[PDB]
Amino acid sequence: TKLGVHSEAGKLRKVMVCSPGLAHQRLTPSNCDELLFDDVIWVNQAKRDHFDFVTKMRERGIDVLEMHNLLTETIQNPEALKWILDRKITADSVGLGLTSELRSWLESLEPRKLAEYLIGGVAADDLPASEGANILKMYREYLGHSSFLLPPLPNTQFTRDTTCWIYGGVTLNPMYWPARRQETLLTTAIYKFHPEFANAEFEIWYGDPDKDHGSSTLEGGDVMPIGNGVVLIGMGERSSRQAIGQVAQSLFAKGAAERVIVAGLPKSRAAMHLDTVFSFCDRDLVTVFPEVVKEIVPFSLRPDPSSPYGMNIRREEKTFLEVVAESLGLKKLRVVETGREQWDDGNNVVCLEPGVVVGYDRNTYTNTLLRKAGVEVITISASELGRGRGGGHAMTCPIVRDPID
Amino acid sequence: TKLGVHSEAGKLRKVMVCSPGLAHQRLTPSNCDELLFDDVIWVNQAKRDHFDFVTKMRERGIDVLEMHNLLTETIQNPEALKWILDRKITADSVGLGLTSELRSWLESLEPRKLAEYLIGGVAADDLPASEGANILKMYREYLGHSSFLLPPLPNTQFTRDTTCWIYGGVTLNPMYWPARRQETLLTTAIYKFHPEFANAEFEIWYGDPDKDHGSSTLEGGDVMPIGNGVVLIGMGERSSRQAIGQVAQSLFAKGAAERVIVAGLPKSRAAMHLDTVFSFCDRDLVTVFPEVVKEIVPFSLRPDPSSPYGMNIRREEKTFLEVVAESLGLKKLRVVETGGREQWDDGNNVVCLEPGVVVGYDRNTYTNTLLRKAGVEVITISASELGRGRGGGHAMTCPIVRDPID
Amino acid sequence: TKLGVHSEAGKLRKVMVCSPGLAHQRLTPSNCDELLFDDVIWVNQAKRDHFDFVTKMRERGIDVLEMHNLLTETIQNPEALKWILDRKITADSVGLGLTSELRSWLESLEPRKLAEYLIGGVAADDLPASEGANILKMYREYLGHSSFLLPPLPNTQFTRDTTCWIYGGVTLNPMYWPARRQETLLTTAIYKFHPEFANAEFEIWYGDPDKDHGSSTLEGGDVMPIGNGVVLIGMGERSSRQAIGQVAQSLFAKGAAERVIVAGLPKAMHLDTVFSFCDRDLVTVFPEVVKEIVPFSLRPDPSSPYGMNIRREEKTFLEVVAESLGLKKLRVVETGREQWDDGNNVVCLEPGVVVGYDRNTYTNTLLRKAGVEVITISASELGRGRGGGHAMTCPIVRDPID
Amino acid sequence: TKLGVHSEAGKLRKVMVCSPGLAHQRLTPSNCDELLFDDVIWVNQAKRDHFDFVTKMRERGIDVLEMHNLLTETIQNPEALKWILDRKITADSVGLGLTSELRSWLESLEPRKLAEYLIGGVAADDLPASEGANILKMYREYLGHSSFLLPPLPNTQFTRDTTCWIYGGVTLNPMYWPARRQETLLTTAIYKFHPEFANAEFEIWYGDPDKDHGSSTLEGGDVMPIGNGVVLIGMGERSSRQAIGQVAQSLFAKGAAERVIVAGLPKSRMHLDTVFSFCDRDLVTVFPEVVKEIVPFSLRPDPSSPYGMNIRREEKTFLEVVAESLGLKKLRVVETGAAEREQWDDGNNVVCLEPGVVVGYDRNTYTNTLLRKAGVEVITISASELGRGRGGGHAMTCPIVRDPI
Ligand SMILES: NC(=[NH2+])NCCC[C@H](N)C(=O)O
Ligand SMILES: NC(=[NH2+])NCCC[C@H](N)C(=O)O
Ligand SMILES: NC(=[NH2+])NCCC[C@H](N)C(=O)O
Ligand SMILES: NC(=[NH2+])NCCC[C@H](N)C(=O)O
Repeated sequence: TKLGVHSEAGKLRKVMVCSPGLAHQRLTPSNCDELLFDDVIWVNQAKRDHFDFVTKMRERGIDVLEMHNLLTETIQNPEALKWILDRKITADSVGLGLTSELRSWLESLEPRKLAEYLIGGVAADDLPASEGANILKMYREYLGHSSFLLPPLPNTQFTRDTTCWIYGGVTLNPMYWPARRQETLLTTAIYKFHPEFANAEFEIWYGDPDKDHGSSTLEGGDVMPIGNGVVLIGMGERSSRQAIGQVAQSLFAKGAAERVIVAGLPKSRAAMHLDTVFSFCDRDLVTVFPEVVKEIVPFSLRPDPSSPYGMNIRREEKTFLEVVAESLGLKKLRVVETGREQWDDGNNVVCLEPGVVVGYDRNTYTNTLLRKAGVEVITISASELGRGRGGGHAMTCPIVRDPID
Repeated sequence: TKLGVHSEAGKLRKVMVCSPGLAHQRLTPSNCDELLFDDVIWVNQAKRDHFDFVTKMRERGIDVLEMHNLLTETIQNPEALKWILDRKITADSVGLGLTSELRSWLESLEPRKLAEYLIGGVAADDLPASEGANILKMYREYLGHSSFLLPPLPNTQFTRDTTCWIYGGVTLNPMYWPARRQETLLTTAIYKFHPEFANAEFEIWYGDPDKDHGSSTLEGGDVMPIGNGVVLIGMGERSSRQAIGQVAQSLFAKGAAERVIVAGLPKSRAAMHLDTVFSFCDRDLVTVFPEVVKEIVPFSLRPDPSSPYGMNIRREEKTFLEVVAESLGLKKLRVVETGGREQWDDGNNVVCLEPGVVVGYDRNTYTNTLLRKAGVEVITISASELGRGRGGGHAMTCPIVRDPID
Repeated sequence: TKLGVHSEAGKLRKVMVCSPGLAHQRLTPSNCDELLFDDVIWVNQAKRDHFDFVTKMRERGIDVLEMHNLLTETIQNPEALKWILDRKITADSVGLGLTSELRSWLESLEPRKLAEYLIGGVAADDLPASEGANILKMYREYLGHSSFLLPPLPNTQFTRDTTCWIYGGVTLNPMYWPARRQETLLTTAIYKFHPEFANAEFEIWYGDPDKDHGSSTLEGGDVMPIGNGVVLIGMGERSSRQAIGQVAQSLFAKGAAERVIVAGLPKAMHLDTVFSFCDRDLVTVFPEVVKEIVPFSLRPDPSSPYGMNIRREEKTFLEVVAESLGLKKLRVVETGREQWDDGNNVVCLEPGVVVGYDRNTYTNTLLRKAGVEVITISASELGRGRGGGHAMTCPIVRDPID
Repeated sequence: TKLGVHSEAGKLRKVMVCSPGLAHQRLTPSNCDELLFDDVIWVNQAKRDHFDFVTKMRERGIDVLEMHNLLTETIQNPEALKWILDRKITADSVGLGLTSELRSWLESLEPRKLAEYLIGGVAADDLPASEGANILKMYREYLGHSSFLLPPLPNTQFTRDTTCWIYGGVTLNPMYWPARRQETLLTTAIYKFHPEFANAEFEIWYGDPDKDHGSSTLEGGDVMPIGNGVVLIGMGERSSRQAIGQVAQSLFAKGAAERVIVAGLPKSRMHLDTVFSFCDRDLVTVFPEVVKEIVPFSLRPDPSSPYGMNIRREEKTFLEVVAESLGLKKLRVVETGAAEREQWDDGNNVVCLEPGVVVGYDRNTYTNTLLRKAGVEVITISASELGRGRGGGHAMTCPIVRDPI
């Protein structure tokens, strides 16, 4: 089947996940926050928890693609490896006194360790001896500077955000935190050169790891192509209006979407994606974080030949849940709120098929409700995986998912 | 003479400054820390204090250029205004639905006002009424998002960092904090089009608003062309090795410097430039914040004709105050310690007008009484407002022409 | 002419203030924050400004009492000194290894100096060489531990908070931040022994520095005896409900008040920071916060086992206040034009006369239009402590109106 | 019955623990920060984990006492109950309007449950409908005010800290953070009225929940009666010199210790047992960066002193000082946190069960691996949930009876 994602709840054919790796081995107490993690994690156990997760879907007939294995196969291709380093290793990222050797040693590496380093990041102490690399070791100890030639990209674990598919099209997103900004290059190389993508039919709606985006930032966790030619997009936090306006315009220009419902998320330095406060568990069933979903102001954005920028905004008077409801042809949306006994946040489950969802073991209360609501809930352990502030939805990137209606 | 800064102590002939303005009237308790200010300031009083500063430099023969002025004149040439708006207003900065509204509006303003808007930023309601401004206005009144089309840039007040002159040439600095990165486009426009620059002779050693630069960040406050063919550059905080390398590489190619003393500064996300902890007051005098300077690891970048990159970095094994001293044929630097004997003192960051004549803040009476006992004449300005901005005289000046010392 | 405050706009006849001093001299980029200052200030300048604030007041016939002076006089009476030192210098505060040398050292000083220290705190370096003092220094030099035997109390500058007068009585307030709790004792001593107070006739409605009040915290800037046997008290930020309820109870039981309008505050800031009187029916306000104030009326009631009734007022805070004073409506000047400005916290010297800061030109001019003579002082240093005229004044005698 | 802890390494015969509970059910993402937790924890899971820890210690002969159980039994004695309530329910803690109600309500509950409320906190909501309680509900409803009459004390989980045995006696700690301060009254009530203590013999070196203490703070995690009349106490973070000085004196006056070794802790934002732990007779785990910065000071008795003590600064690294005081040439050391490591790891805070047997967290594989090579048996437990409270086995245990070596 032609690549493409046509809803949030239909049968999921092909997903991309990224297992914890070397990046997380590089987490430290004094750097985890800047690396967007609540704390260091026990990496080995996290690989086990992630694999079990891979397994629970790769036993449901879903073809789960792992990012390391894809990069790996992708760089085995000489051309493809030339394309990434040419843009990754440079005078402005690595240093003119190191670019040569860093690239040399990396090009020396077996494909699979190379790919491990493109995601995990490279430390001065990982290159062969040179005076260029020894002073770094020195800057870092002596002064407390970073020694990373290439940085650790632990959030690649969150494939939901680096790129997202919108009905047979994908966006290569300009990440908000600089800490996750280098991710797009890699995933972009994959779609560019990997056999699973290269001779495949599909559009690149918006994005370009080569271009500098400034204030336009978009992250997949804020994107949901729900099925009517309608697309939901959260705004004001990770995704900016500059960004949504250009994606919307593209999608309208190719007829990919008929309407985009912008979800205005009240501001907060506490950055949260749409999928963190609102998820789909089935045709007419969603879990939500009430406190945050009742504050959201929806604006419908539709194409407009009678407008210079070819579109028309309009603010929706009812509530987000009300708006999404009609936009799907519903009398209403069944609802499970995530905030008896302890606090719980069971938002961010991912649908595998309508009626089947994968979430975290620890949200027993939100999960029993989901079940009393006819949803089969498969749980995976959030002990380590969840320390990165994301769940099932955040750990998946749908590439092929069937429509619903 | 030619445009060019050849020391830190030599006779100041031409300085650029930027007066507090609209950008500052935009300060609020909730935005001031991201805008790099300690608190809101009384702008009319700031303006007075800044002009007192200008005046005290003007009555000494120094030619004091003020950024708003320069921007305004520059704006008069349609070409300069085209080049700037062409770059400041994109769907990636302002948004597909407000680009035409904004630029057209800005073009309707008289030069000096539009100048004030480019520096001070543009909010939604600053614009004539329209759907665009309104949808923009709601995002803020319902969701609390920023209405700023153009962002205010209050740190333009610190002329020192945005760009800097190293001997006979300038650098267009790619700022550390997002909140200052848009400053560079504005000054570059002046050096390009304004008459005092457009024809003058100087070299542009490093920089370009039109490029990404990525991990390369450089800031004037961390650059000192102390003279004798050397340049001191603080590293680790606002300025990165990725940038310095290129700077040192360019200065050597064109024989503008013979060596660069890279000052390795202890880390602290709490920012902090080299001129805030170390400062020349006189040819052999310097103020210093002990607690950070005696943690500086010195290094020397010298051009090496036989290296793929063309230069060697030897770590010095003497203290920074020793590596500096010796690089000016100096036995030893004389020092005045800052950061407190009666109360705390933050006397670094003064600025030399001529060997033996500095300008600093009135409040640092200790440091000042010592600079004076060490034979310096210290002129003072008020810190009450200009200082809630985290900067001193040095921070508020950008020498364009300062004489050789020797 | 008895002691008491019977309004916020009435003719001020006697006030306590405290100039900046040794405490502020101890400010640093590293402690200022925890000492409740936005930064290190220029002290001598600060002292000149405060002195201007004082002279500007005295020129109006107001009896302005300086805390350092009150204290200095107070400790000239041996019993007073002892009373204070016994409480202040213990093994739990100073350390058993230094209570003797610190005390005998302090008692050797000229009163004035002694007081400067009680208010400014005392460092290990200030002491006469001793081994006790040396390890103290050692803890500082080698590990960054505080070398203060007695901590600096720069917030004494804000006399408004540590104690407050309500219709013929005062409260010794259990302070909220550990950084200001040591203030209460100093002032209690003054009220206890100083001749201006010792023989004066007045009630102590609430408080005791010798008692640990646990969750009961109460700060001056949240209290306002507006008149009509009514009393305003902001709650939820620096003043807790546990403190407020026992304060009301005492007032009602001694007949010193008819009603207590609790001002429920959202989410630190005292009441006089987002609301304050400028004239008989005129106030300054910070819209964003005052519009959210939930008011609760607290009155006497034989029905209740704790003998008090609470009703949540349906109308806004501005109205309830209005009505409580017989006014149909209060005239309001908002503080959120050329720039942002916070001009709340002025202090009235009488009806129509107010002292505030030079910087708040926009609010000062609107106040002038409302017919108020606005005397201004410099905020450049004094305001870095986060407090205006109202915060730096503790009315002792102030007439009512009507 | 001779209670007393005369070592860190010797045979653990009696410890007190405190299982996670109601207190932890009240953790929220907006309140965990100030409750000293890294995040909310899966309480039911955490309970099974604690039980595993508890069972593992019992299966080895150690007498393990559950703080809730002790409280419960203590509560049944009317006197004890009243000794607690009189002190815990006052106009200053609960407010005049609700003191009577709260007390009657509590006094009407089953002991076990009343103990759970005493440790877990009470919410206005938990009281039977009443005008008083509804007012408190509205301060929370309309102003966002805390509605706790009594506060949850989830850190009771860390019995290490609220009290601590030092040879033949114990200290009733005046806690550092106000969030843990109300823990002391409860354990003191236990030690004062519960049959397992009221009759046993032991001294009370220092402490009193009735007193205020001011700047005298002191916590169990900083205290170590290592043996030889020697006691180690970390200074500067949770425990202050004004407290340490009073304790040393009390032990010196009663002849329970010869010397107190104050371990100068570098300035703040952690307890001593968090960067230094005994695993055997001559073996300790160490967190290099902080341990190499500790400045030891020897505090010995002294008649010549008006206050009876004299303290001297030592130039020997902390590790030597402890070695020397234990009569050892030097301590075997295992560094946590430059070997051949795979990731960050923090295996400090293990607790010994007896010489050569320790209980640590399963996640710290590298450290437990070096500990095993040093000849220590390392029983592990899950930190998935327990550890989000910032503490290990040493922190979750309060040795009551531990023989010396
Ligand atoms: N779609 C999501 N909810 N993603 C969660 C991503 C979490 C990751 N640590 C980040 O900061 O990006
Ligand atoms: N060279 C200097 N000292 N510059 C100081 C600039 C201060 C300004 N508020 C900033 O954070 O950028
Ligand atoms: N009534 C007042 N506004 N008092 C202000 C006191 C300011 C002082 N820094 C404090 O934080 O307590
Ligand atoms: N002895 C210890 N290591 N205790 C650790 C205590 C952890 C607890 N969350 C607190 O901050 O109090």
